[PDB]
Amino acid sequence: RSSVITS
Amino acid sequence: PLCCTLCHERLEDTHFVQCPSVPSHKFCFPCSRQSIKQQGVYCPSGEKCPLVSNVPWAFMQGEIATILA
Ligand SMILES: [Zn+2]
Ligand SMILES: [Zn+2]
Ligand SMILES: [Zn+2]
Repeated sequence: RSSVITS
Repeated sequence: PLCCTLCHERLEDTHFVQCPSVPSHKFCFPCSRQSIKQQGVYCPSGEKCPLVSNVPWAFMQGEIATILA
């Protein structure tokens, strides 16, 4: 799953 | 919309937490930190949103540590 932390 | 759905601070130049299911569930790091410390941790919206299935998503321990720093 991809991190929920984004930029 | 690129701002926190709790405190409504813009998120255009920084990092944030993005709910994997609900796109409008964006949260700044301070708001995510407040939900983690209070929960123990599902979606800071409180709607216990699920994964991309039906099981609700939760922060991984490494994500929690990143937010607390
Ligand atoms: Zn916020
Ligand atoms: Zn807003
Ligand atoms: Zn959510």
